[PDB]
Amino acid sequence: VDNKFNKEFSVAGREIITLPNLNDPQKKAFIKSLWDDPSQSANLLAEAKKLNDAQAP
Amino acid sequence: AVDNKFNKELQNAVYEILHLPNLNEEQRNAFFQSLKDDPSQSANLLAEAKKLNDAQA
Repeated sequence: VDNKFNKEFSVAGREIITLPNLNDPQKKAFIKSLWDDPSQSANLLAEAKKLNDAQAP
Repeated sequence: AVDNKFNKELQNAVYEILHLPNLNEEQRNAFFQSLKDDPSQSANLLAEAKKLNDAQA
């Protein structure tokens, strides 16, 4: 089966880099994790959003 | 037998390609699929992506 996780990578990664309160190394860490195991896209995006929401001004 | 992982070059290319504001989703997916199949071509693919981003601004 082709899980189409290449497309899942693109959609989730674009969302991660538009989170305004994540710093540069945080975003890059998330992207690296997403690239390596796109099966975890939902877990990673949720962790990134919670962290972004928690780092709000 | 050198093992070229391209860890840095690939992550740089992916991260820049995700920020290019004028690419469409289909274009991003095509670049990421090509990067995953041939990681040695990260520079050529990133340069093509930047050319499209500019031509679509």
